[PDB]
Amino acid sequence: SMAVKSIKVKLRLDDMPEIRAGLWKLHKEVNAGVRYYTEWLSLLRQENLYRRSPNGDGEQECDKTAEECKAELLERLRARQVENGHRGPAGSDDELLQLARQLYELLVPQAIGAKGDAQQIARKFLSPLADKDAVGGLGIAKAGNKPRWVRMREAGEWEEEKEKAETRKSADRTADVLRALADFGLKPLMRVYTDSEMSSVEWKPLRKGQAVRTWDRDMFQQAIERMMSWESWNQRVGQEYAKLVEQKNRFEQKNFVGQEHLVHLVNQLQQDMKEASPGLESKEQTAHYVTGRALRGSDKVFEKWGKLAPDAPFDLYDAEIKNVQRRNTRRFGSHDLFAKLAEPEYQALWREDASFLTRYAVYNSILRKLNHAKMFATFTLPDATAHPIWTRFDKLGGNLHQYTFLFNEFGERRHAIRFHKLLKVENGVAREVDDVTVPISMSEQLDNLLPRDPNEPIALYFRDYGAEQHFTGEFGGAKIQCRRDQLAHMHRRRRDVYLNVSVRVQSQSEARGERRPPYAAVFRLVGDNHRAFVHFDKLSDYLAEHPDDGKLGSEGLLSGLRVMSVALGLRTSASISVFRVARKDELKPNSKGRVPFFFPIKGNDNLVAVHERSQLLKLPGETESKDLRAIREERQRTLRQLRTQLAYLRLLVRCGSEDVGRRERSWAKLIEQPVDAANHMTPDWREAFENELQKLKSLHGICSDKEWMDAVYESVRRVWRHMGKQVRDWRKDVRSGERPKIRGYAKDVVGGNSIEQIEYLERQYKFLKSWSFFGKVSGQVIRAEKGSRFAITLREHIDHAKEDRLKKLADRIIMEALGYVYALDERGKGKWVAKYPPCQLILLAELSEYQFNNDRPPSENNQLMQWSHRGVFQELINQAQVHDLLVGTMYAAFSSRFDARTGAPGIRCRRVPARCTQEHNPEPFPWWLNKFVVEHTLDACPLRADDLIPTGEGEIFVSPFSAEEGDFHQIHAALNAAQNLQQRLWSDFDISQIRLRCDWGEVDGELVLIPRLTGKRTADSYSNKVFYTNTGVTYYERERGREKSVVLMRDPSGIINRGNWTRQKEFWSMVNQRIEGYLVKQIRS
RNA sequence: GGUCUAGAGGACAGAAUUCAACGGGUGUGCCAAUGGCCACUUUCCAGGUGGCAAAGCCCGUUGAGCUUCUCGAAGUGGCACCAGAACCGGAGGACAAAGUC
DNA sequence: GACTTTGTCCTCCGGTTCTGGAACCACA
DNA sequence: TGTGGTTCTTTTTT
Repeated sequence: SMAVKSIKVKLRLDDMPEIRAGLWKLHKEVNAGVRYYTEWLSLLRQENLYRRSPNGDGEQECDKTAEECKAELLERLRARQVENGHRGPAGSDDELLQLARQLYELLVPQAIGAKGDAQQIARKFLSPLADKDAVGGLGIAKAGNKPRWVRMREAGEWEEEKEKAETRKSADRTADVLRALADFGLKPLMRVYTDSEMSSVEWKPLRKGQAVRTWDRDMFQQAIERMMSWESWNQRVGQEYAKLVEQKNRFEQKNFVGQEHLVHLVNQLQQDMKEASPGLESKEQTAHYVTGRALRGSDKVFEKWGKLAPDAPFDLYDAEIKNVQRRNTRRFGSHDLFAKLAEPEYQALWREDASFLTRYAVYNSILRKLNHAKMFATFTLPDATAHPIWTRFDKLGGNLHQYTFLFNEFGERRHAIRFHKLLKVENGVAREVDDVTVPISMSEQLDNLLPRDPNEPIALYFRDYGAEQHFTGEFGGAKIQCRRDQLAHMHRRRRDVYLNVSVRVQSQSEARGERRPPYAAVFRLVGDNHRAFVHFDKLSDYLAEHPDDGKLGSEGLLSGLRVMSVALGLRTSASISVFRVARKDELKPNSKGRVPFFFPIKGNDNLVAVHERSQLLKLPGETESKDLRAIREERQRTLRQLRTQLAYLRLLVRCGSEDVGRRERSWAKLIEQPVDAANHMTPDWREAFENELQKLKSLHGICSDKEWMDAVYESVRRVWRHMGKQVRDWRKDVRSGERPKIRGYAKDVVGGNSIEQIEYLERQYKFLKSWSFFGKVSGQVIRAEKGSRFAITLREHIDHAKEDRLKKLADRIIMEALGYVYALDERGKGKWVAKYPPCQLILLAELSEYQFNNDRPPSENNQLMQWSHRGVFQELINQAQVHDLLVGTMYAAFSSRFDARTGAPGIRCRRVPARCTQEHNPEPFPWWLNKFVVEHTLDACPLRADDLIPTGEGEIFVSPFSAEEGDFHQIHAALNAAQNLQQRLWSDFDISQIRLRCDWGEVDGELVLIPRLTGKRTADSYSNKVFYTNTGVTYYERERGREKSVVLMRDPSGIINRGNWTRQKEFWSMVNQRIEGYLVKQIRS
């Protein structure tokens, strides 16, 4: 309910090693304490425990079975009765096992599916289960916090709340489980860890009537927490495994009931390629099964196959596959699958049902995910070094061992932390101490914390560049952490120790005693994706209650109503456009009296959404210039050289194969062509590679196999030893190299926080992995070992690079929504200034369904992981909680393919750079300009500067503006998608207004398209309607309500096909003809 | 100024363009930002493992030298930061064979 | 550079379920 | 504002 933030602080422990060894001893103690109580809970659970399987990661093994638990649990229970000196009844083995099971389901209610408070369960049971003289859990104790109804009865009156105490105390088996534990001699069930033989720490002597320390209560709660979440996963894994078995069986008899003979044929196919595969021997059950990845683009190949003869030769079937792949190499599947599907014995899989193979691929994916799906969540005990938990410290006033944050205890910015209880180690003995003050290393992050109240040293202020007034906050719990790498080590050194302090920060809305900000009642955020919906009823009165008064920054959140839409991307990290709700009684702007761009708002006819500003929120490094383009090519020069050199080394290794017909085919590829017509290799290594080739040419055929193969391997060593020194010097210049480094703030940097610079790092890791695992023997597989790490320092930099990009992206989006802009003065050299009124809502694109999938090509999944938009979406919700900013998503289908201003569909285009048209020193054409010149054969046509090139993926969106041939409307593709989200907000957009899915059928005697009713909006408009045709392309609605489905598209601007309902294929070709068809013809003249 | 609207910090093309003394400090990182030497990893490369060492790093002041202003002054650092444990998934990466633009 | 099938290792992105208290009364 | 036991709770990207 309140924004929590963690500021990790480092302890200066150089001058006091006895406390450093005490903090490390305390860490092993708490980890041992939690492990003791968690192990106890596992025995009370008396069910199977599963661990990670060694000798092969994937499946899981049974670490401890149920009988192993009950036997070990009874061994503890019987021994405890002896220790307690029980003279009464000892109870049957079945009685004790059931009693222990009853207690476990009270300790971890999630075992049976209930909810549980880890705080209160640990407080309620630790003493009654380990204190010899405990009276808690029963109804005897008079102490404790007063019930709800007592607080009501004294002030705030009661009747129903006193009832709820009894009727809940009725269903509380705690009192009886405790008395049953008492009658069996198990009154102390477990031991107090600090007061047992397990800890060698000389703890402070126990007070009278004390048996549990604050350290034990910390250990017990953290044992309940991990045991709760794990049980919640045991239930979740078993549930999701059950729905998988139901999915497998609900599918066979719901998709291909009458298509049983095709199922037997694809099974023959999947074992056909299984035997005839030259790859490694299969081991998986679903090996060589038909997957959706292998069928990528099968729709294009099948339609082109239907126009053929079943007895026709292969080459006309195969060359029709090559044409589909050439259309886009990225979105194509397996050539061998389509090659075997063209064989006449297998043609029935795609001839009868052209959608059966994709249907059966889904069945195979359910098969594979079921063979790997786990049935139980693995169980791992905490460990001081392997799976560490951290010693918590309550804030000042808390119930655990507390701490104070001492502002400026030793200097201007020299802060300190006083642990009221701690451990100290002097000459090997651990001793509990009181009131240890520990200074903190300098942290510029701590400069955002100011003390608020001297009498309450928990209070603080919180600074922020996007808040004119500082927030009020409180210190919270803290935890003592060490690094993970300094953890598995021991050595004999005096290991950095950190305190992770939790800071609770109160937002300006929360400071006014309001559950939600006043503008939250205007925007309905639904679901985990925060799908935004506008309450059009209420915004007519909100503007009356919250008029725009010009207050900037965080001070203007309660005045006006503004929404900022954000279009995330790779080239530009974010593209924004701000709109303002205002009456249509407006005027002309300050620049040159141009009627401002606005959108109509549904419901209110007096109010519109006026566009305020649009901006490209480029993170540093996402710019481009002549010198920047040169440096980025030079920074990867020697890398791209070594990458192509290694590729030819492998071609040389294959020549030493033991397979005649492999080395011969490999030796052919080496001598048939010149070595490096593209000049991608280095000069000297290529001269060495040419010396070896001409040496083997004077031996090929002349010599014998075991004498030619011996020379090929010896030649590999020289070239490998040679290129080895090259890789050595390249890395030397990478780490120690002296490259120019920016000082101060500066725009137009080489990499910065861009995707390219992270991939520049990723490219180095990918090559080094390919260089170390390079094999000198042809045919051998070289993988990493079962516990190895590779390029540890480089990998951590790559992750830190993405982590820094992610946080700076979210802050940039947030600082812009609030109306702050980082501007330069050169007398101040950069400072955040409030320039605009803030936006109350950040509208993103609904991209939760844009996930990594095996159906997507690996290059597309890779970009999705470099992008990681869902990570950006979660970091936005994190940083926005303090500023009272709402973040929501908008349905984003076709957001980049339709005009935001006009509504007409369009195509993403690029413009020809002037580097390729200048007569003085022109630069070569890029990849996209080549693919376009080739498709339409424009080799002899002179391109001009800023010529539009329709590529389907550029940064310039182009749409037909009217029926005039050549009349276009051009705008930034990202900003066009951002404004499209805004247009869809104020109009309550639904996809049924532009696209519809239908199926054929009879209604009034004729064949018509019956639209699929998806969502209440589609049912509200098209349930009672149906679509007819006279030509099969353009459909018209009626009023009465093949085998594949038909998707109809619609131009809301009426420019393309008069805005009638058009079949999807021909619709986008009309879009293509009116844009691409025009641009090609004007170029040809 | 050319191209394109959203008329904005507008967007595409274009043209244009740092030592050492002393003192203090080194939370997590990034910005061209991936530390150095030795030894081992059988071999020389990569990668890993260990050891060693001095610092390398900012900040402040004082000098120099650079690089722009006016008829000597200024400028030689900026940025972001909500975490913890366990778990279940999703997918990349590398190697070998084979087949493909 | 882009694409597929076979296995096996290191890594990364996404999401889940717990969490990072509050307060009363006898103490001696 | 002590502690320690106790109760507190119902398509999109490029």
